[PDB]
Formats: sequence, C-alpha cells, structure tokens
Amino acid sequence: KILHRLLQD
Amino acid sequence: HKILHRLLQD
Amino acid sequence: SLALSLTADQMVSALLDAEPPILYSEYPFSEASMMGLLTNLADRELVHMINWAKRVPGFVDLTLHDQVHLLECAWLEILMIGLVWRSMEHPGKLLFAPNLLLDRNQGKCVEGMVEIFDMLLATSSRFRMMNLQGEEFVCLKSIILLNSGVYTKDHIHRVLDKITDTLIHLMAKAGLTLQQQHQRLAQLLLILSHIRHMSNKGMEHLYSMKCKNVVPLSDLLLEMLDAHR
Amino acid sequence: SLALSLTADQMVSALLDAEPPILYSEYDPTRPFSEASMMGLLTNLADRELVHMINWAKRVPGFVDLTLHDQVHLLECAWLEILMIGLVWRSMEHPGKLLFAPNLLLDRNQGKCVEGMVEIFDMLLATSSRFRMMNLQGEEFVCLKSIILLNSGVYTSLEEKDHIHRVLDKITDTLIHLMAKAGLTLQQQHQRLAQLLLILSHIRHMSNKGMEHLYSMKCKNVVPLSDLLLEMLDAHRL
Repeated sequence: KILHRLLQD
Repeated sequence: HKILHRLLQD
Repeated sequence: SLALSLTADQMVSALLDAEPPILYSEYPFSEASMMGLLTNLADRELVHMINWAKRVPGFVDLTLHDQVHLLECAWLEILMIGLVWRSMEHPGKLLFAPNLLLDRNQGKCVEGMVEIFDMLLATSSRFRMMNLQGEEFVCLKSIILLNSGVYTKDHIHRVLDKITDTLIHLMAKAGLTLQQQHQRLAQLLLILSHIRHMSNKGMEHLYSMKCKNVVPLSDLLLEMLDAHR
Repeated sequence: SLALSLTADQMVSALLDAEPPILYSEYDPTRPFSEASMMGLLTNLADRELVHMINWAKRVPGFVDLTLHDQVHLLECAWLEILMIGLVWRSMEHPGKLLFAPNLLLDRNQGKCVEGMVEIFDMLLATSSRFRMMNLQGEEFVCLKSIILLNSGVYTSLEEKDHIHRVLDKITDTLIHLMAKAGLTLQQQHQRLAQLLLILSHIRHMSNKGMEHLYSMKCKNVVPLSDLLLEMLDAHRL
C-alpha cells in the first residue's frame, strides 16, 4: 500500500 | 420527448 | 421575484406547506422484486416532487428549461434526503415506505447496494445525533434543488442566500448561540456533499440495472436517469 | 491535542505555512498533442502532486491525531477533490482557461481533444469563475481545502469521527473570523460561509465524474498511470 507507506514516513 | 416537460406545466 | 420579499417565518411556512406526501409500496425479497418495488416507489414520488418543486419559492421564476435542469440534476438527491429524514427514528433501518422498512441484511439482496445502503444509514444516523428539525430539513431539501444544478444563475443565488437566512433564523429561534449557529450551519451543509456522493453512486447503480434489463423502469424514471449519462 | 487549542489566526498561519508548491508539467509546446499525451501530462502531474499532498495532509491541524488507516481512507476519498480545488484556485485570474501548471494553460477547445472531458472541463471553469466572482481569499481557500480532506471521508468502538467533527468546527470558526475581519456584517458572514460550503458539493460531483473518466482511461490501457495513481483510483472502484 503506497499511500500507507508514504503516510507512515 | 421529455415527460418532465409535461409535468412541470401541468 | 416574489420569493425574495418573504420573511423567514413565511419561508418556513411556504416550504412546510409544500411537503409531498409519504407514499406506500405495493402491499422474502429477491433482487428483481426489491428493485421493482423501489423503482415503482421512486416513479410515483417523482410526480409529487415536481409539484413540490413548483411550490418552492423562487422556482417558478425560472424558465421551463432551467426548472428541468435543476430537477434532472437533483431528483435522486431529493429522494435520498427524504429517505434519510423519515428513517431517522429507525436506527439501523431505512424507511422507504411505512410498509417498506429495510435493514442492512436486505441490502445484500442486490449487488453493489451494500455500500449505498450503509451510506444512507450513516447519513440518517448523522441527522439523528444532530437532532435535525423538520424546518431545517425542508430548508436543506430546497437548497439541494436550487444548488445541485446551478453550474452545469444570479436569481438562484439570491434565493439560496434567502434560505441561508431562514436556516440561521430557525437556529437562533431555538436558542443556539452565535457560534453554535454557524457551526450547525456548516455541519448541515457539509452533509450535502455526501448526499451528492450517494446520488452519484446511486445513479451508476440504476444505470447498471437498466443495462442488465432486470427490472421494468418507467419512461419518466428512464428520462431522469438518461439526463446524467 | 494542539489542533483544538489553536486560535483562528494560528489556524490560518499553520494552513498557509503548509501549502504545497505549484509544480510544472513536462509539456513541450513543439511536440504535437495526442489525447494520450495530454492525458500522460496531466496524470504525470497529478502523480507528482500526490506526494506533496500527502505531506501537506500531515501538516493539517488534527490530521496526525487520527490512526494511520483513517488517514489513508480520508486521502483515498478526497485526493481528486483537493487536486480540483487547487486547480480552480490557481486558475481564478485566467478566465475561460484552466492552469494545470504554469506552463500548461488549457482552454475549452483543447479539452475536447480527450473524450468525455468537455463536461468536467466546463464544471471546473464554472467553479473557478464562481471563486473569482466571490473574490475568494487564499486564507479562505486553505480553510476550504482542509475541510475537504477531513469531511469527504468522515462517513464512508473508535469514536474518532467525534474528534474530526471538533476540528471541522474549529475551521468553521476560522472562516467566520476571517469574514468578520474583512468587514462583513453578521448576515453577510453566514451567507458567504454557506456559499463557500455549497461549492464543495459541486467539487464532490466533479471528483465523482473525474474518477469515472480516469478509470475508463485505465481500462483503455492507453495512458501510463503510476502505481500510486492506480491504488488511489482502485480505492474508489472498491
């Protein structure tokens, strides 16, 4: 999940 | 042709 | 235009008096029979909605073609906000007609209807926790009629400002503080964004039921649906 | 929670400070246009804007207080709305044209190069003209954009929707504070506030239509859409 990854940064 | 036309004039 | 010279109380009375009646459905459920009951109900409600629209102050002042456009863009929104209003005192259920009250399990009888069902239930629960008054509801329903099709106009915007005045006039009448008035005004109008979203999802669903040729759609209901394609 | 303790001016200051940059497209005015290439330019731009929008969302007051799955959901539901209100905002001083990028200014005849676009194009132009007639302010714009992020997915054990509604109320207080600061009477404030939030209903409508158009372009498999754009698009098909 790309959005989850970028949000998690 | 539009039934909605008729109901708005009745 | 006669609508702009109305007072706030005259505006409330005019909208309350124009409220269409609550209709009944035909006296377990498949997907084709449940869809038929709802499209039959929606077809008969549209006849009363058009006569309700004529009695919304300022709507007669528009040309015939502008009236057609405003109703074509907003008819499903108006049906939906009517459904969530009369479903308020039935938490977790949708009161389509007094003899047609459905829960989430009934939504799964037809595909692609689970999501729209839960959205309608959520909007109804939101109205319930906000203690939406009937005077506020009739203002919101008129706003949908005049706003949803306004871009797609100066007189309409003056009437829209008039209804905003009426909404504020109702809240200050109920004792709400100045800050509570504009906060409640914002909350109510933000619901209209989601009613728009539900209507667009519902319009795609009706189109697939037309294409699946599963249930008989009336010519009027088909022309309203056709106006969105 | 620091978001519920911010004054109106502090709310405006944080939102203005969090604004994302205006990006450029890869448009070459000597390369001839193909409907697939114009789509590629616009979807490339939207993909690069999405990275900035994610980090702009982190800087919206109250957004961090939500769970990671709630943040994912709100952005999935609202990303095209936020792109659209940003488009019509920077297009305000360009009547009859849409400023997708400072080097990509399209008018009506170039939207019909791609099918089904004309209606979305016209609604974007009408929203921009409406903002221009209202003399929408940047402080009002940043308030409206934050409302879309918090409100567009607040419906679709954990009563954290309650906290979102508290932040939304604070932004409504901020909008009213601005309008009073601009000399508007009390009646003018409620009216302008209503006028602004009614626009959001049409931005939702435009996003719903724009999502259907984007999905059709994916199925026609003619324009390269980034993996992030697929997952954001996949979040509305599901």
